[PDB]
Amino acid sequence: GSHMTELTYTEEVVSIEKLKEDDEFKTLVPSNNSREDLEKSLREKQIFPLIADRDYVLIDGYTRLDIMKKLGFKEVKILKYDFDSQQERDKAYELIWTFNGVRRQLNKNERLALFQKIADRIAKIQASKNKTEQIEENEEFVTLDDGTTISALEYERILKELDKENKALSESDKRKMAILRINTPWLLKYVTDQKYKVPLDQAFRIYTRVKDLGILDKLKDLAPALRDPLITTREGRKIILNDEYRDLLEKIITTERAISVKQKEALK
Repeated sequence: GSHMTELTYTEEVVSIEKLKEDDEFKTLVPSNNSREDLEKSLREKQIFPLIADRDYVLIDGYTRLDIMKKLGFKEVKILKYDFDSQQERDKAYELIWTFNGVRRQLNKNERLALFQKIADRIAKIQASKNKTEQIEENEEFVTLDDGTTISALEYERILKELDKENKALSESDKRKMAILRINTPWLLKYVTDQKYKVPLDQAFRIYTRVKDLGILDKLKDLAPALRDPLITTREGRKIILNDEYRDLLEKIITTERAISVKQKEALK
């Protein structure tokens, strides 16, 4: 079901030139702006130690590392975990989530984007175990790029174990997220996307909606020029949501010049 040995770590001070990098760990963390503002503390205050593993591979803090390596620092506070990040990725991933998932300097949509990346990696490493050895939630499935298959219920069971205390996401949010990830990935991409960052809750409203009209695939099989703005902006979003624009909704099943009729009439 779910085995989970306890993580052990020793705190030590290591040479700033000892830590080895792992591309997958450095990319994970979505690039933000805290790289800039953090300098105002690294210049005027080390406080939070890095997070490395047994072979001294860096797991969390690649940014903070880079800055200090340019600030003369020769020593670096790190947390040393007793596991092989290479032979056991899952543990490392869960660490990356631990120290970043609750980090308030990250948007809700920046958390979700990360939460999904991790959830995917984890589901993959897990799927290998099954190969080496309420209802609708288990009816629907999805196939990851590595051939790994999983359903909404199995996937939701994976989110909860990464956030048992809901200290990152609510409960319904995990449900709304597991459903969107398995049933309609293309739609969740708008949610976990820096460019649109459409509210998860709003994407689930569009979900139930287009489903209650029986045009899910029609919406999905649209071109971006049409689908994008329809979901991206409020205007278009209201079409699919407000009965009053139903007639218009099929007329497009544009967008802009439809949105045009959505503004020129908002005068009254």
